[PDB]
Amino acid sequence: GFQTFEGDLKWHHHNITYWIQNYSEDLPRAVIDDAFARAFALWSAVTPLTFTRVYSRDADIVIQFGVAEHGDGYPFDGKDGLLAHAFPPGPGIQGDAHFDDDELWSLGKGVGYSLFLVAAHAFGHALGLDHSSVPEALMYPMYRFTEGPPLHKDDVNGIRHLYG
Amino acid sequence: XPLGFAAR
Ligand SMILES: [Ca+2]
Ligand SMILES: [Ca+2]
Ligand SMILES: [Sr+2]
Ligand SMILES: [Zn+2]
Ligand SMILES: [Zn+2]
Repeated sequence: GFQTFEGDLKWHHHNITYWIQNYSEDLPRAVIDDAFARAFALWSAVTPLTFTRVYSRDADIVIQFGVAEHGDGYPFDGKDGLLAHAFPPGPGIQGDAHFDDDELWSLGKGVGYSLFLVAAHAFGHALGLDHSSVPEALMYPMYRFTEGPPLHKDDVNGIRHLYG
Repeated sequence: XPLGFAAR
């Protein structure tokens, strides 16, 4: 459409802040908190960025669970299909990460979608990454569960082109 | 816009 983003689509400070605005009821709150921390930890290991949880909408990355139309004009679609979406770094809505609350959120081996894997993917965008055409990359646009390490060369290559 | 992640 006609919407444009502001800026070069990467962060220009090293301490990225995030706000968990709400929760899926599917997992305990602390388990969700840790799943997000673990997803952020994948990227903090390979970049000069730190990720700091804050408690207001002042945050660079605002995390929200939503159903259907949830405030940004890009509605979720109910069970399955679209699982989450994320906006590239920048001001305002930029940087944000939303998860479809109509999904059953699980962690590995759970019968639903892995919150950990989905968050790792979404946060990739929230740091500036596009989709990959490499099927085994984390940034591949289609969810496939796996227990093996999520990051592949293509992902680290993308992130390093952004942050060094 | 955002980029979306899709299931099978
Ligand atoms: Ca969905
Ligand atoms: Ca749910
Ligand atoms: Sr933001
Ligand atoms: Zn959204
Ligand atoms: Zn994506």
